[PDB]
Amino acid sequence: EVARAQAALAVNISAARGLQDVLRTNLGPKGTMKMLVSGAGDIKLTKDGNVLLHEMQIQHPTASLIAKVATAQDDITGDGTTSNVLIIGELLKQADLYISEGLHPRIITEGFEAAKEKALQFLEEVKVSREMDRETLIDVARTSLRTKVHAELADVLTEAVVDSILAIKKQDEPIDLFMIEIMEMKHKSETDTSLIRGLVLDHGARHPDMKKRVEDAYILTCNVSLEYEKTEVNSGFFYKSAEEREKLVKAERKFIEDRVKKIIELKRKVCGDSDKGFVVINQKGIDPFSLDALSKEGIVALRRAKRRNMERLTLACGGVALNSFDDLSPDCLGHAGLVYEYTLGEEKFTFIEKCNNPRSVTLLIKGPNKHTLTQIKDAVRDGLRAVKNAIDDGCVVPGAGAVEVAMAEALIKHKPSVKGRAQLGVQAFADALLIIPKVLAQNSGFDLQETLVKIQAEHSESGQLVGVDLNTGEPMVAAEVGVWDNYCVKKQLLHSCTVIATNILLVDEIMRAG
Amino acid sequence: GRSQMESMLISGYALNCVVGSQGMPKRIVNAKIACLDFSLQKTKMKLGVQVVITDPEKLDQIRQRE
Amino acid sequence: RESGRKVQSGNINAAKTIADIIRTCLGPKSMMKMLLDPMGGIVMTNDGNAILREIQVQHPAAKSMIEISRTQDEEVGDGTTSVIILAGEMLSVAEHFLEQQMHPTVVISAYRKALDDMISTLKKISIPVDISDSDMMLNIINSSITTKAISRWSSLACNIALDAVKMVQFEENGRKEIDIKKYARVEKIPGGIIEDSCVLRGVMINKDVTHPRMRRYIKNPRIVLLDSSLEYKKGESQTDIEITREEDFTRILQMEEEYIQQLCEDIIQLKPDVVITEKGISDLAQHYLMRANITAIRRVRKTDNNRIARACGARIVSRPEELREDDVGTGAGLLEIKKIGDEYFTFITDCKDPKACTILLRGASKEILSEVERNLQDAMQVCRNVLLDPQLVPGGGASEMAVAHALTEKSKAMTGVEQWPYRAVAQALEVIPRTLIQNCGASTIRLLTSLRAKHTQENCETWGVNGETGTLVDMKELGIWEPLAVKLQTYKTAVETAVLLLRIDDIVS
Amino acid sequence: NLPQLEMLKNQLDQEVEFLSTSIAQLKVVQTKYVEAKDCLNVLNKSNEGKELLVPLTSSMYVPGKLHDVEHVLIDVGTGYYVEKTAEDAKDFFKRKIDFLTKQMEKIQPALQEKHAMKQAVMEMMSQ
Amino acid sequence: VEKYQQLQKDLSKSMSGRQKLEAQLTENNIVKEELALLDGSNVVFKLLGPVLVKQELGEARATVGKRLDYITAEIKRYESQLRDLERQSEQQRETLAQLQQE
Repeated sequence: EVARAQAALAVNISAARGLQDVLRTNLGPKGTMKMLVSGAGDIKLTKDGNVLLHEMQIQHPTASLIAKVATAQDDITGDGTTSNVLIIGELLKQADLYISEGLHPRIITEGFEAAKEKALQFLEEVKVSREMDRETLIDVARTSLRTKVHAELADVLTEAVVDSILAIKKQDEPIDLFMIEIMEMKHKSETDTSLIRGLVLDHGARHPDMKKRVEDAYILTCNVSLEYEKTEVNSGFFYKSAEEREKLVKAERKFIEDRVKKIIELKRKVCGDSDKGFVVINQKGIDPFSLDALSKEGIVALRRAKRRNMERLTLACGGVALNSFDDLSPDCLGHAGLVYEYTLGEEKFTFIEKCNNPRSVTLLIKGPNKHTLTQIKDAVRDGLRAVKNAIDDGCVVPGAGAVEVAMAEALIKHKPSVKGRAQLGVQAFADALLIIPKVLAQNSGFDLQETLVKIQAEHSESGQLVGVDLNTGEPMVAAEVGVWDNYCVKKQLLHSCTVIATNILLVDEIMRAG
Repeated sequence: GRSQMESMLISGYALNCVVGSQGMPKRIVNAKIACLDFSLQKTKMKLGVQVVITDPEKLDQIRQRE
Repeated sequence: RESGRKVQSGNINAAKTIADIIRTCLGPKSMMKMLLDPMGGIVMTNDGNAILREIQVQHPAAKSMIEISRTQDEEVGDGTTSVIILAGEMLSVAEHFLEQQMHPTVVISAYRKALDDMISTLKKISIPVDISDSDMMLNIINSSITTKAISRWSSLACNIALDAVKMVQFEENGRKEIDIKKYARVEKIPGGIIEDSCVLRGVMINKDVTHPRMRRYIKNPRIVLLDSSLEYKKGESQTDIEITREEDFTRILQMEEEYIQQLCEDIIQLKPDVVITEKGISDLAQHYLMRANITAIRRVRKTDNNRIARACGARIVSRPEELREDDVGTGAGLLEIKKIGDEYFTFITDCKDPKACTILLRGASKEILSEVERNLQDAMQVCRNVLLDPQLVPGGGASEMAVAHALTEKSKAMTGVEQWPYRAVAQALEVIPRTLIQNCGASTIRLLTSLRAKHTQENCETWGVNGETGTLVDMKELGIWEPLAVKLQTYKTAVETAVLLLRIDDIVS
Repeated sequence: NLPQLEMLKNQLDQEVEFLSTSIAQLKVVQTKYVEAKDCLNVLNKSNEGKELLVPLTSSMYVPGKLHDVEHVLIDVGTGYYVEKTAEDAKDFFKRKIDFLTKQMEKIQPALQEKHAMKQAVMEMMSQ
Repeated sequence: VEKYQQLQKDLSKSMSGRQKLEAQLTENNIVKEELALLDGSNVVFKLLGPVLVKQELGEARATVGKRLDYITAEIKRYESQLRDLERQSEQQRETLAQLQQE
């Protein structure tokens, strides 16, 4: 079929609206989490702009298009993405009128540009260079956390969030690459969350009391087993022919104690003293007697370790992954400043913590392991992006859309065009800005009206960035509030909202292709 | 080629051709013809004549006899 | 079995329904069509060639519409969107009238007479270019890559193509074609930057060479293209039973090996250090070149070897006895297999072939190259259009409204029935500036009349409306330009299907 | 895994063997017609009348005085006895020489197929 | 079980000597060529059974028209014994196996 001209955009405008309504609170602590059945058929809860999109199976092309484009920004920030859907279709709701008044969507796409630039100009003029204080990091962390979860949940989790990034900036890494390791853990309540400067393995191998409490940890990560097999035929060697099986029966049990006593050597090679617990870590299993022959010597051998840990352990401890054991010095097997196998429930989760150059900080969350515990697994990594963004930009402003007004004010107050053609677009342009802070207030409390004419006159009074109190519905200084817009965060929505609106605002013929 | 008025019937046979070279007479008046469906090339032979080996001249003079 | 007025209207209905948003797609200001799929795949594109394939074709004329767009897409690839524009118009505007006024032909005849009028009017308003000045070209090429809307990398693709196209410029039919594109050979290289990409004499072969192909660096020594007649003879001068068995190995290889010797010793005289065997390549053949003390190269595309016949610029010979530098591998030759990125690349340089450099393209990635690569492929089409036609003609309404008044005056001076086709054709022109005004966001009938006033006085010489700025403009001053050729061609093509679909009164089985 | 290979390695050996034996037996009977052509050569060569030890029974040869060096058997049909000229034997032999020639050659491809195939079954077993 | 290959043996048995006949078939057409080109030059015996007998030419000729009856008779009869045994073999396969497994 064909939805011609005005009809094609009438589809575009609509598909934006109802979803924007969902996200008027998906955003802020006021933001209401949303759940998904038909997205899978699973019981699924999520709060965030882009992920909920992908989670749902979204038949409508607009939403289908959006999940991809908001991604690129949701890649960066994670919050303001739950914001981003509003301004876009709202701008459609702006301009469609003008083309319903009659006009070219051309000149309005045109018109948005210089407004986008003055915004981009204003984005510079607004963005407040701020410091790297963990405090300054906390409020940027928690505002995204506050957006995505409860402020309490934001608060209690914020610390570990703004902590690891300090050690990942200890690497002088401008972003967060490692220390991104999150661990959900068996618990009655998601209340428990811990910050492990080192890593956590989940296993003690199968053998307790190996000297599993380890202060001096020289980390052997060995992807090869001490358990090849205890029976006749080798681990990968299978035989249904009789004479070939009698061949492997003798040395299969041996090549274990080959690798076993290599460690028993390697223990004394590393240590010479059972005093320092030497940590063997296996990506695969390890024989009980292997553990036994190791454990009694004080060797703590771990089996069935995870490849990311193997990666992490190699990196965090200055560790090593090994396909052989033999004998090596303590440092040839990277060092963890502390290692403790920690049993919660049945599983003993090895705390390998403050590894030498603890390049990977495991953030451990002990919870019901529901999607509720998954529901808090996002805001953190989301907030991680935010502080990473805050790490990225020293320039960060008040949140709660204090910029919106100060944008919408100046950008509109002056004609950046001193034209109709661009100002027409500019008019629509900076108007769709204010959607967020007013509706937040309007969702919180006081209507769009008062808060705006508050915050506008306030900004008009101020030039300070004054922004909504999301628990009141009238503005405050969001610099003082703590809800803080990273220039890295806030900038990209200006890119997206414009650049997406550009081509989608210009369509007339639409048809099934193929 | 040339001009359009200059298009003329020719007394003879029109030939899209490879006209020879190498000291070929470019015109021969009153000549019998060999019209070859064939392609002469050479008939690849190392030995057809003068099998004798005397100079390195001669070994290739053997295959010269194609 | 469908026919007649209904088809004649359906032809329009088929053809015309296409161009609607497709004309908005014209110009950098463009309205992408959304193509959803029955699958649900969404497509935003201003380019018909993509739009044409993806859409359900409701009518065989649309099937025919595809043809001439593919034609121009094959013909040049520039203005493919524009070829289906005025084809419907001619039909769309007049057709129903003049077949109700009863004739296919009077319009059909008035297709040509309107056609050359533009061509005649073009060559006046199309004004020559400096190909001597690469920038006199480049500015159009820059105008062309900003038509492709990449001025970032492709402004270099401009030069690289241009520099190449000026070099791949040559050909002789005795009428001496200006460019030759089938000479032009790009490369696709990861590693290096496209700014470090260049063009060198002859055809660079990366096509068969991503790795060792002909040694590495063969400096003077030749590469040997083989169109022989090298097939190792089972007997001496005769072919005998194939080799199934030991005796056949002994007896026949006796007769085989000496023939490749009889052959590739005639190769060793032309001074190759490398011999690339396209024909006669077989287990014995290349085996004897290492015995002929020359590198042998196996089972290769003659496309290269023809490119290579433009690289070292030689011919290729089937002569078994006569194999030489002039026969194959002319010039001193430069055979250089360089690893640019991770891939070993034969560069055949020291071209003996007129001008004739071909394109090194090395991007930091394949992809960073590709953005240059396509517009460089576009610029060569552009450059050659400047080369084929060295008259730059002002783009848009300047070239547009100009011809119209001629056509009208033509029609008026003819004052027959065919006046109406010209009156249709002259008005058929005005769509694109209107479309550009449609595209720009201004009021066209004003700007149209305004552009008429631009012709009423100026004759719209350099004056169209400029769809970007949406204003009456000096295309000379703007530097808005284009070759007459693609202007002519795309237009001359747009005439053709309107001739077709008007000719065709019966759609049957 | 290897259990498939171990059965696959052992099987593909015997068809090499079964075929290795066959063609090896197809040369001999092919060669006797060569030799039956050859035995006829010295036959004509000496003369009619020579004492010929000719196979008699187990452990014996019967000597006999030759007659008509032109006498030759050709066994065709099933067992049927066709006595032929010294010339007719050589070509009838050569037919059955050529007859087993192909019969030899049919075996080798199927002989060798089960080795390199078996050879591929050895590697992934050990490797 | 025993009933499987009892039938396939005599299948394979009369299969091959039948195919031996195919070589002899060409020969039985060639023996019609060889003896017919024998006018009594070389002494023609039938080789028919273990007694090797002084024979005549029509005895040589009529025999090989009768020796083709080897290739005629033995080949044909087996195509019975082929499927005569094959089907009863195929029959007995699934019956006794499913039992001993069940």
